[PDB]
Amino acid sequence: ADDALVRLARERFDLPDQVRRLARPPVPSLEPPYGLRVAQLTDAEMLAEWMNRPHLAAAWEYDWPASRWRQHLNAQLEGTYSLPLIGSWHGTDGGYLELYWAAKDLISHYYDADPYDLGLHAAIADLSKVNRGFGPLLLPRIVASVFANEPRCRRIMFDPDHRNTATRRLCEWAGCKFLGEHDTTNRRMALYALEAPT
Repeated sequence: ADDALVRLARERFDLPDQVRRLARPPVPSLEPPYGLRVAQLTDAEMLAEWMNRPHLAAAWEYDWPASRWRQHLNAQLEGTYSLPLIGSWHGTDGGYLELYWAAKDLISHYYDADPYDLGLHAAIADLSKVNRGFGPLLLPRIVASVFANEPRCRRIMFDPDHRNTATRRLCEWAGCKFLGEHDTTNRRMALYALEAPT
């Protein structure tokens, strides 16, 4: 039972040749004092702790034991679908993200996805900096980086819980195109698309 390979619930396998052929999503970059790096299986303990916190346990529902987060991380790292990232500033890790190919994800069943569509999940470990509007500040840079790395990507997908008004409003103020509420495997979400700059 030495950490067997688990199956990511949201991963789609009935992919077209163009999509299946896609390598793992590029690692975006943030200029100092901010940094982004690929997560490591050793980040499991830290992430499990982060995700078991009030604000994240309710929004991600991924409040599992280190062992499990280890499996989630490994499953992503071993494929070419989702890329887990750690965000830092001033030598400290304070954020977790997931940059994944939308065409290889569950959300591609609720809208016509372009082959290079990218999705982005993100969380701030500091319950504090959340109430500070830290995310709204960094997100724009991250998105720009993401778009920069993949000139082919026509949009970045956001899928907050339909009840997450705070996040939905952010999507709205940013100019995202609303793509409806959809009942999915385990929850009802509000799908938003941030079109790449023209």
